[PDB]
Amino acid sequence: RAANDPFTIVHGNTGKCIKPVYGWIVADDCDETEDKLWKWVSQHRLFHLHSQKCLGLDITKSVNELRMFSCDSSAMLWWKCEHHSLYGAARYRLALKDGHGTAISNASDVWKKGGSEESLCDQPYHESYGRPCEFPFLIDGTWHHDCILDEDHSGPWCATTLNYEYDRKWGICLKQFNTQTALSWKEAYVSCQNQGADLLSINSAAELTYLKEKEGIAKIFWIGLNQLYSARGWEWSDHKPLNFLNWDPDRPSAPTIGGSSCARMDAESGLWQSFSCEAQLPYVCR
Amino acid sequence: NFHPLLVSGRLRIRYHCALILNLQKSPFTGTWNFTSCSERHFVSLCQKYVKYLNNLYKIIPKTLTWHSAKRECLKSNMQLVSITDPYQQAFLSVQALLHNSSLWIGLFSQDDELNFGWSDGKRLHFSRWAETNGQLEDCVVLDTDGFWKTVDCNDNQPGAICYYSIPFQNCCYNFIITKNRHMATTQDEVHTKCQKLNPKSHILSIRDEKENNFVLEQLLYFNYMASWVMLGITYRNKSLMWFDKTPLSYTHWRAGRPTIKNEKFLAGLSTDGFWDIQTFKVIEEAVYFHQHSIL
Repeated sequence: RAANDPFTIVHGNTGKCIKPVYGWIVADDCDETEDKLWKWVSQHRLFHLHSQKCLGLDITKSVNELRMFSCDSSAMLWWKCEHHSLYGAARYRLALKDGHGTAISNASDVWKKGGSEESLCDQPYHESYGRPCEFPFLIDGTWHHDCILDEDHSGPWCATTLNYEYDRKWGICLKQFNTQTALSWKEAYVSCQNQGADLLSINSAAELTYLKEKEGIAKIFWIGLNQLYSARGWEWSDHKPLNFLNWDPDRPSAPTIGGSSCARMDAESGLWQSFSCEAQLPYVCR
Repeated sequence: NFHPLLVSGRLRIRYHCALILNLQKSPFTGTWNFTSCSERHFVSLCQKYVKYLNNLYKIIPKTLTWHSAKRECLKSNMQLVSITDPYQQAFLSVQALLHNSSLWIGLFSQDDELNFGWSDGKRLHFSRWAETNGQLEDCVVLDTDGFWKTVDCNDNQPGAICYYSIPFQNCCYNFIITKNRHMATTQDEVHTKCQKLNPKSHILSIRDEKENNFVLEQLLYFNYMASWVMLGITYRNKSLMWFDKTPLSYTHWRAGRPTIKNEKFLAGLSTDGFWDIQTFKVIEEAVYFHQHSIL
């Protein structure tokens, strides 16, 4: 699988990890994951789970103070990873001065994760018509990062808008024919890889004939037949043999120019049309 | 605010301009010196009509006791105030004045308010006590004047604050803590005073360079009421020399050429090692000479 997991950022030279206080950063007091938890959220932001307070850079005076800010404001908060370090607003590294973190833009500082060699940035960001969730989100006057379970809905439910208080458009926390969920085929593939599964791989005619008579399924959807490798014709998501095809007689099926490089399946008659799957459309992945 | 260690005050018998001097986090930061002001110096402040210095502070306006305020603001992982730096003391005092109240400060002693100590575990390097005849209990508070009032803190103040962050070089010294009243003929008795204790015992003479720093580090141990340092330079043979029959090699003069012809004067040692001489007109500076000083 491939999903975001809470972790802790520790210094390499000195055995100190990040600990947040009411408006600042304090000493390590580390090796206890009951309060110190950090995670990655959209717009390349860092979010604390317990304190529900994110860090940012407010460049307003001569000495920019590295304090806590609200994740819904004009603070211009985002951080990225250099070869062995962290740089924030403008080449500003999270420099350590034995207890407090400032921004002096020094080239001698390292940051790893808890008890393992990693640059804490090798895993990219992972996440109403089945749209991807927005993390974090402010509900009931509190910040939340994950699709929690309550007594209102059946299972986990998330928000599909940056401001749920003004839009009021929720969605199901998608962890399978998701009807009326129009997404891009690349978005569908990355979301189903986030779940650890792969696109539909048709091997025999029995599964296809079973899918023909299916009632709860869209008439038009994707299967995953695409050429991610530019030097070979057509493959599936996984490495499945290509022995069963259901191509279409109507279109001339231009190879690369004139047509496209994606396939779309029609179940009312069972055809595979050449098309571009960059637009939104339902799909299914096993 | 002229601390009587760098300025000579007596019957005064080329302009003079003053300045404020810093001594790199000294227990007497903010001294006032005087020199000729034809030179070039700096000016920063001009008068017209919470994080601080790598530390964090939290103030509560609740009326509660010392143990109670400790247990109250300690839930947020905070420790009570322990002054160890002059800038920290000044910031705490200006915050207390802005709050218009005398707030709590955290410390505790062990044996009848005799050995005071902060809750951090750092060697004592700062002393800003207020009076000597006020040590009735074993706690302290910060007053409006910016001093350390020794009281009992089992009461209710309008708020609290809590923060987060001898043989040496072939000679033997001694310290005497007694009460004396001899205020006459102080130039022909110290020799026979120290000679009665043990043979081969002469008054402190400086023949090295590391003894000054040693006695300086040894001084700030029982400085509750001790602030001045005495020397053995007196009127000897119509000159400023020691008591014994030996010439002087290490000059201990401030500037120019002193011409004190009186039978005695005040040779004082500064906070960092500035040679200072003070001519006296009244003998009411002997407190401070033999009772709680370096003999």
